[PDB]
Amino acid sequence: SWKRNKFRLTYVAEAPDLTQGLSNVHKKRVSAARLLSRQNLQSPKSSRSTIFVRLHTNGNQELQYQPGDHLGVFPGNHEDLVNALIERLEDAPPANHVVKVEMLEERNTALGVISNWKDESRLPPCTIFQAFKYYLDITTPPTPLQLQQFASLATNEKEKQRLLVLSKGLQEYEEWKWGKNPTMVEVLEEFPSIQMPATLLLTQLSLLQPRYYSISSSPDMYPDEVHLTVAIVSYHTRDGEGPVHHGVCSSWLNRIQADDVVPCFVRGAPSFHLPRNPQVPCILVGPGTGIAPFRSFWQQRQFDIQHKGMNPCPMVLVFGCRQSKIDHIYREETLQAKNKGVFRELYTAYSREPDRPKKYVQDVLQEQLAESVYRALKEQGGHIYVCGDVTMAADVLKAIQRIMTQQGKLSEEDAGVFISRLRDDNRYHEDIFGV
Ligand SMILES: Cc1cc2nc3c(=O)[nH]c(=O)nc-3n(C[C@H](O)[C@H](O)[C@H](O)COP(=O)(O)OP(=O)(O)OC[C@H]3O[C@@H](n4cnc5c(N)ncnc54)[C@H](O)[C@@H]3O)c2cc1C
Ligand SMILES: NC(=O)c1ccc[n+]([C@@H]2O[C@H](COP(=O)([O-])OP(=O)(O)OC[C@H]3O[C@@H](n4cnc5c(N)ncnc54)[C@H](OP(=O)(O)O)[C@@H]3O)[C@@H](O)[C@H]2O)c1
Repeated sequence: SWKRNKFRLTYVAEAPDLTQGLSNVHKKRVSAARLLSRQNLQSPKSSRSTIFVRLHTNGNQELQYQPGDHLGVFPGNHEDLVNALIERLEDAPPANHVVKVEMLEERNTALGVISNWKDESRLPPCTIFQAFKYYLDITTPPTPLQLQQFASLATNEKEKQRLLVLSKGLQEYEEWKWGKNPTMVEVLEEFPSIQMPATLLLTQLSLLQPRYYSISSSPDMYPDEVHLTVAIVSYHTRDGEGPVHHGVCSSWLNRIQADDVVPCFVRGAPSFHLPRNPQVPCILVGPGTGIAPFRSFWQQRQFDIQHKGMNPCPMVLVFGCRQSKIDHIYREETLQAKNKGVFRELYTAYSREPDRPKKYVQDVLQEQLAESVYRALKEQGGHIYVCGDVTMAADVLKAIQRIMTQQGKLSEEDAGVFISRLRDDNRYHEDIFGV
């Protein structure tokens, strides 16, 4: 918690570089990758965007990965936002000097009570600008409790009262939060009478979390590179008259220039790797950006075939998107992979195709691949991988359970048990893109 005269900023001469600071803060080895290129994957006439990102690992062995793994990425908040926030600070040193945070530690029933300054040691030594851009979350709306604290900092009665109403965290708060999705700087601007101490924000804001992305490349096909498939998150606030808010990491990845440092790390996904046995059938289900890990899969299989002399069992891809002319990302690539024997068949379920009835990936599974799915999973030691949206994944599970009841001639209960065992045996895989 925070209180006046509890924290102070102190100038210091030494400071680690970004990747070291992040490593120290998050207690894990963060590495420095480089942006090689970025390309838009959807049609320019699309209302949305998905970008293809190519990163170079600088030959750093700590960034070794296998198809199916994830890459945690640390983005930077937008500078205009960082600058605007610093401008609303009450006692902020120029934001270009390296400082550390010290906290007045007081002790107990020690009869007189003894205070002692010492390093808080949350953030590493850095400038205020660097702290707000690379280490802290300045975008997540403040909690009712934070607004309560903000109320005691407002010098305008009317504003204090409003803040106090919101601090109740009920109807008024929900309306405010859900309608405005206010960033920290936005709150200070709505209530300009708030006297915001730099130390409060520097110690109370949460740490900026890394964002995970399913690696979209095979390490053999692209040595020293890591590819990502990123949906661009952008949204209108206040029903339309409010400003447009952009996802922090996706917008950052959409802004960086070639050579810019991208702090990241690999997080292995032991339960989302291709099978050790190349001869069993695999069915890949990944609509939209959910196709991401499967790009690493088809590149690896293509490489294994053409360079390792392997003859793996051809896989099946079940993709889905809105329209053939808008968001059918990686279309030509999957086509070429099929031509080289990686895939036996490709399927695409279009949901908003002009003059075409809506189709979801689960529809393809049930209407065109029911017997195939059943034979692969039950009789051929096969695997099924599902990647993407959480609701889609849940719906696909249901479709597979239905296939098991019909094709397998099982009761609801036993179909569920079978699927549960598939998960346990690591033959049913899920890569869900959670919030
Ligand atoms: C294991 C794992 C793998 C993943 N792989 C991928 C991948 O390969 N490709 C990919 O694109 N994503 C992937 N995701 C998502 C990714 O990690 C990020 O969560 C996503 O890119 C958004 O990050 P951001 O920083 O851009 O957004 P943030 O700034 O964190 O904001 C995201 C938040 O924006 C808010 N938001 C979005 N639209 C609206 C709206 N209309 N109204 C109000 N609020 C809104 C929500 O609160 C939302 O959760 C994965 C997630 C996990 C857990
Ligand atoms: N599509 C989603 O699953 C979903 C849900 C909430 C937010 N988002 C956001 O949209 C961006 C793109 O995500 P995305 O690439 O994963 O998805 P997406 O591009 O929005 O959608 C891909 C395909 O999945 C279909 N779909 C939607 N709900 C489904 C379900 N329950 N079962 C099967 N298919 C379903 C979509 O159809 P229709 O949309 O036409 O119905 C579309 O054809 C992200 O930024 C993400 O956070 C996506």
